[PDB]
Amino acid sequence: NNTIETILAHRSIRKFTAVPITDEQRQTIIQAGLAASSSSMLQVVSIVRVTDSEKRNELAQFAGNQAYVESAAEFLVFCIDYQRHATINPDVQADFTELTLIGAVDSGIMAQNCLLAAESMGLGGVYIGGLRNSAAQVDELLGLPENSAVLFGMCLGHPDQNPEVKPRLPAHVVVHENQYQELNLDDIQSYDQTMQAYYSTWSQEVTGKLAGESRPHILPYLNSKGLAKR
Amino acid sequence: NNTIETILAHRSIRKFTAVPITDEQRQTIIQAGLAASSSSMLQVVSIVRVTDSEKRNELAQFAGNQAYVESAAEFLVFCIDYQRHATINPDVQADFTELTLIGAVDSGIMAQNCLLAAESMGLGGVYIGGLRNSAAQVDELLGLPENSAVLFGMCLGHPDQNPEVKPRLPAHVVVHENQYQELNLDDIQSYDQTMQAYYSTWSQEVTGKLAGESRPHILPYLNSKGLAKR
Ligand SMILES: Cc1cc2nc3c(=O)[nH]c(=O)nc-3n(C[C@@H](O)[C@H](O)[C@H](O)COP(=O)(O)O)c2cc1C
Ligand SMILES: Cc1cc2nc3c(=O)[nH]c(=O)nc-3n(C[C@H](O)[C@H](O)[C@H](O)COP(=O)(O)O)c2cc1C
Repeated sequence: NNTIETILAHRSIRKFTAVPITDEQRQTIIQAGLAASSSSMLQVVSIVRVTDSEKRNELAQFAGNQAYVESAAEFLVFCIDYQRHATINPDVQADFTELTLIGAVDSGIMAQNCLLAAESMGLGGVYIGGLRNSAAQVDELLGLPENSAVLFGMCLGHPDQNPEVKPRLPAHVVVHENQYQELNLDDIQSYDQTMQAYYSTWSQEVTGKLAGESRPHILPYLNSKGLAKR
Repeated sequence: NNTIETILAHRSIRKFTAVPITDEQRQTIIQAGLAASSSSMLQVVSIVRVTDSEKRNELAQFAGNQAYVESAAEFLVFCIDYQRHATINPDVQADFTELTLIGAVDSGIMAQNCLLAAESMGLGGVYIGGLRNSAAQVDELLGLPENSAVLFGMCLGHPDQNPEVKPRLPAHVVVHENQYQELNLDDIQSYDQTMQAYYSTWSQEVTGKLAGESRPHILPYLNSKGLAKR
């Protein structure tokens, strides 16, 4: 069917033309996102649509000079939001890590619906997690209140590049039957050879990134917004 | 188009027939999940397929006595997995909170592709966050190693019910233009009235749950697995 063909044809697009996304298409992308499942129907996700060209230039820099944040037809920022709940009832305890986990999982579900809706219309896109490296600055720029935090952005627009589909680890590595199965390093070596053909190896690149520190300012940032304190 | 029609037609299915999901259908649902975007191509999601009927009964009780976990044709468990990376290179530091946020976001994105693929074939499903009620006991049952943690499960199967689509908060409440906008409590009242017509109000029910403690055992659980320590 068309749904599965769309899911399997995905590739991140990082070059866009200047053709805008119509109001009808944008309203449909947001509705597709809203139709996503929500943990306990809590509805903990907020989207900040950035149209101001000066804020977009600042966001591209805050993302690590990723130019497509400025050139994209639409830039959406996904945020955890327990301020809606806190405004309704001030007795809400939003600082439990469980709530940040729900915020992250639900944001991913919603965002994927938005991206899939866009891709089905012939649009292209890419998630922007780079915003987290300058989290406090992005948070202030968007005026996010207490009980709210930035997670990632999303570029949407008409493609001006056609990259090849990137291979993933095989299903027998990622999927386990009944109990977790120990890793066979021969599968990692085969995947590394598959990635070298597409393009330092994959395993050497990813484990080398994790051998150092991974954005150490993230927990103090979440805590400063009143999230994940216990 | 068909992808958008499938996305908007979603409703959680909690009643299934005894008809199984074929091998061709299951392999497609997994391949759809793998086609999802991955933060820094880290591929930190592991899926545990539970076919053992004795384990299913235990998971149903651990999930807060949710019978559909036992009667579903397929029950997939989504987990954060940095053990594959640690097996390749022991020097990997997997304890930074940033890495748990990547794990949670990436799992949500992957899981949604799996559900959408299933829903497009005429199947139904529901996410099961209830596994977190007894996270440490669910972890021991599935044999998850260090640097790995359970997030949620997913029931999949042929529907034996036809629920009406549940309305969400309007687009103007969830989407903010350029800067975060303050909440107009009239919109929450309008929404509560829309939810009363569908069926204490939505706003009072969700904020009442958040006024209590939300799974306080979660951070210690992640910490016990070597995750979210700093
Ligand atoms: C990660 C996550 C966890 C969920 N866990 C449960 C669960 O344990 N039990 C259940 O019956 N529903 C669960 N749901 C499903 C719903 O509560 C649901 O999405 C919702 O109330 C909105 O209804 P709909 O999906 O039918 O539109 C979960 C949803 C998400 C996104
Ligand atoms: C939450 C998340 C954040 C991401 N952040 C970035 C980013 O900041 N910039 C970028 O160029 N791509 C980013 N990506 C996209 C990928 O690097 C990408 O999904 C990947 O390498 C696999 O390639 P494909 O999506 O083309 O299949 C992100 C993906 C996810 C899931």
